[PDB]
Amino acid sequence: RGGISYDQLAKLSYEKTLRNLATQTQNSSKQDKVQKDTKTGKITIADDDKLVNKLAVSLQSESKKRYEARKRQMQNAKTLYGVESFINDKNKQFNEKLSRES
Amino acid sequence: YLIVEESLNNVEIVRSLYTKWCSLEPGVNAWNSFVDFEIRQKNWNGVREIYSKYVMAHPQMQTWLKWVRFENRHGNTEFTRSVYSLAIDTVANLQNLQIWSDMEVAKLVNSFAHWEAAQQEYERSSALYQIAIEKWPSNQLLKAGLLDFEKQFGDINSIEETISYKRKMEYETILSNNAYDYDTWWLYLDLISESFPKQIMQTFEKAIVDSRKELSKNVQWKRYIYLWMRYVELELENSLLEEEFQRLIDDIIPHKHFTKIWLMYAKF
Amino acid sequence: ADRELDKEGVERAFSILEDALHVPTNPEILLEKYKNGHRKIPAQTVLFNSLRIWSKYIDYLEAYCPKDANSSDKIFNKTKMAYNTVIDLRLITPAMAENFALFLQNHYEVMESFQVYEKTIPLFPPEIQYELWIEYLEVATSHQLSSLSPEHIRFLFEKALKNLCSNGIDCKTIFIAYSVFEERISGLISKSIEILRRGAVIRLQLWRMCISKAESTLGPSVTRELYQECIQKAVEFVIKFSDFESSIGAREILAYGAKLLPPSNTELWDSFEIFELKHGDKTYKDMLKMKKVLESNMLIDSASVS
Repeated sequence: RGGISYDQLAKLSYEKTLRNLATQTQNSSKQDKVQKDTKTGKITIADDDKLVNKLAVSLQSESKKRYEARKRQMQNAKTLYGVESFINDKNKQFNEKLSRES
Repeated sequence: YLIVEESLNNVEIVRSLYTKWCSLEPGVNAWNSFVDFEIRQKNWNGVREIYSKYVMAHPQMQTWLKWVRFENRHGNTEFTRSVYSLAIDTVANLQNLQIWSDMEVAKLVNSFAHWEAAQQEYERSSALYQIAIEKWPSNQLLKAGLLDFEKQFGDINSIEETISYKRKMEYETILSNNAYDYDTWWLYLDLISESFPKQIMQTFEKAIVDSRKELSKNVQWKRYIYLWMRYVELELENSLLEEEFQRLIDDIIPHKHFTKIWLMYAKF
Repeated sequence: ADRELDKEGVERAFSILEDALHVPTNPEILLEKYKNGHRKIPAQTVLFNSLRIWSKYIDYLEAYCPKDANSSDKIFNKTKMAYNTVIDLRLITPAMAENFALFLQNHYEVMESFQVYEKTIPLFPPEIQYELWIEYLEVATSHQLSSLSPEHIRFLFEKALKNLCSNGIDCKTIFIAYSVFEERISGLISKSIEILRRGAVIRLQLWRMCISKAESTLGPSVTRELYQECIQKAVEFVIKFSDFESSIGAREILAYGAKLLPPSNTELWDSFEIFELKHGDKTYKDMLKMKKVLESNMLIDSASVS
């Protein structure tokens, strides 16, 4: 049991997004360079604007999905426990935090 | 850095990134994701170059046996035994460095042999057990893992030859630990009288009758007596019968030269 | 297959079913690419994996082979390679692994059927190995063709018995099979320390009790050591067994009745024990009444504690 370290958590997050990129290519397949300017020193990479848009969309979708999966957790945990005496929400979140200690 | 360039299908930038990242020797999570990257890209010649470097960065059998799990997944027989030949030579070449344990080298010898058993060459499966036990006489795990290979793939006289040795070492280590367990002596002698007959066979019978006082003890000497007697015998018989006998010496003189040795042993 | 077996020969039934079972180069990659393939890769390529296909293929071979095969025949060489291919494909069920080892023992290939048990036990998890070790250790000791040395049979037990109790199974029979055979081939009572280990693993009361009967046949010096070790609901049963040993060979038994009653609640069975020890004599209903008096006083003390 126990917790998962950050180097093991990062690999599992990297393994998970590779399966999201695998099925994204499978759902697409189901439906149907390097230039180095010598004067400036800058390196320009030419890439597809669709794959850059799909990168920007999927990060926003994962940002909203974790935002909504946490918002429902806020609305559920506020309306679970009311037995022990509280005063405000920061007291409830602290007295619940004492319960996970024991 | 990787999963963004994965998302852009820039396969030459993640490859350049991984070459740098595996140059700084980071750990086994990076390499295992780098061999999983080339499987995606089907670069079979490139992923074979990684395991050439991956065993040099993490010298240990779970990196070598991962590389033979790669090759036996693809069934290329010419490439797999080349990796197997490189893995077992490097243990021999780098014996003095002491970086592979006795349990660790037993996984290489067994996975080499059980692959050669599936490749129908039992004479290469059998001979490597002899070179490994001689090359390493210290590790008992490679000797004991030799036996399970004979149990599965060997002919019956060869198993009985090797079985007789492991029973010899295990009977020897209990009797050195436990002092007077007379029922294990009566098998350990009969281990050597049955299958070990030789100078050792006589010698243990000395070493047993060394260990021999109980009612539980003395009949073991009776066994060694006849074991000697079946094949001196009077001379050892007088030495043991000295435990005490005035009636015995009077019984001895009347029926030693008169009647036999069997009569002489009857007094004892 | 089934329509062609009736209309045409079983050799025709093999040949249409041989085309199913080509193991091409690499089953590990094809199995995985099929499972990862989202319904695009056909199951025509990974048709070899199917157990149902192999069992009824084999059952045609094992029915077609003669009662005396003796390894000269083509078919016995054919069904053995088809059986060994199932083990190499690793898709072999434990009832099917028995059917192949049974198959070799009928056709006098007994010493190769010990290889069959040897290959498969590694592959299976315990709670299933216990049913293979019964059939493997029984062929080693009971079957008439198996000429295995008594240090080789003792290897087969104490490789199993140590391995199988390590993962943790009751192992009541294997202890007894290593206990029963020791007289038929060796013939000394080393049986006890071989069977003591059943009582003290790290049902068990039913292994400890039958053997402490057995050394009262041989010799009382190795009985009385067990009577001590037997006592160290289940604890109460062990105390009762110790009282029975005392009756076979009385003060130590009564004091044991105290030790057991003090081991644990209820103690009336222990009263039956001491009463049995008193009844066993062919002396004065004085020590007995004193005993019941001591037991009653102890019960009163327990009531005071409660």
